[PDB]
Amino acid sequence: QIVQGHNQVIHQYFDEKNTSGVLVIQTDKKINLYGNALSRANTEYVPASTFKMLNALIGLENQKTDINEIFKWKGEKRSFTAWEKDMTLGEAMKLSAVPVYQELARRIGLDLMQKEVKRIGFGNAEIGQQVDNFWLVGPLKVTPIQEVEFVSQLAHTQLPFSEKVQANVKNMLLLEESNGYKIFGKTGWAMDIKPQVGWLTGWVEQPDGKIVAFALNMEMRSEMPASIRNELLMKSLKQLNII
Repeated sequence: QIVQGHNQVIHQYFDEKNTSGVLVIQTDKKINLYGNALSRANTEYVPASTFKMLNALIGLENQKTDINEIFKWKGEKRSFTAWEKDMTLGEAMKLSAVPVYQELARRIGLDLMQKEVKRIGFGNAEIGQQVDNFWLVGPLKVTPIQEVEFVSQLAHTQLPFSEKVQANVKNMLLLEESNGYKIFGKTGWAMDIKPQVGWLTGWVEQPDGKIVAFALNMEMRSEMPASIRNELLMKSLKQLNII
C-alpha cells in the first residue's frame, strides 16, 4: 500500500518555504508519503532533467554512446558557463548539461526513444514528435510514485537493461556521502511550464547495504535557489533516520 508516514516535521519544512511539495519514500516493504501536498504523489508532471537517467540508459544500451565518449563543445553560448566545455555523459549528468543529452536524444532518434519509453512504461510513455525536448515541456509526464518505483528498480538492477549499463548510470548519480551513507539521485526543474515543477529522485545506500528510494516533487518559483530541493530532501531524510 501507499500511506502517509509520520511527519508533522516534514510537513512544516515545506510550509516554511511557502510552496506545495511531496516526498515519496520506497523501502523494500512500503511506500510512504510526506510533505504538505500529498496529492502530488499520484499527479503527473513533466520529468524535466530526471529523464536524463532514462536517456542515458537508452543511449548506452543501444550503443549510441559510451561512458568514455567526449562530447565536443562546438563553441556556442550555453545557459551556464560551467557547460561550455568538452565533457562525458557522466560529467553532463552531474551538471545537468542539457545540450549533451539533447545530442544523445537525436542520436537515439524519435522512433527508438518512443519504443524504449513504451517498453519501460515510464509515466504516460508519450514522447510526441520532438525528440530533444519532450521531457522539458511535455508531452511526457510521470507521477512521483512512478519515479520512485523507476529509481528503486535502477538501484536494484531490476530495469530491463544490461546490468553493466545500469551500473554505469548508477555510477553517474552519486550526489553526496555522509558517514558511509551514499545518496544517489538526479535533480530536475521545469522552469518553462506553469506551474514550475522541481524534482529530486534517487536513493540512499545505507552503510549495511540497505536501499531506500525517494522522489521529492515540489512547486518551484523563479526566486528559489536550486539548492532548495536538496535542502528539503536532506533535512527530511535525516528526520526519517534514513541518513
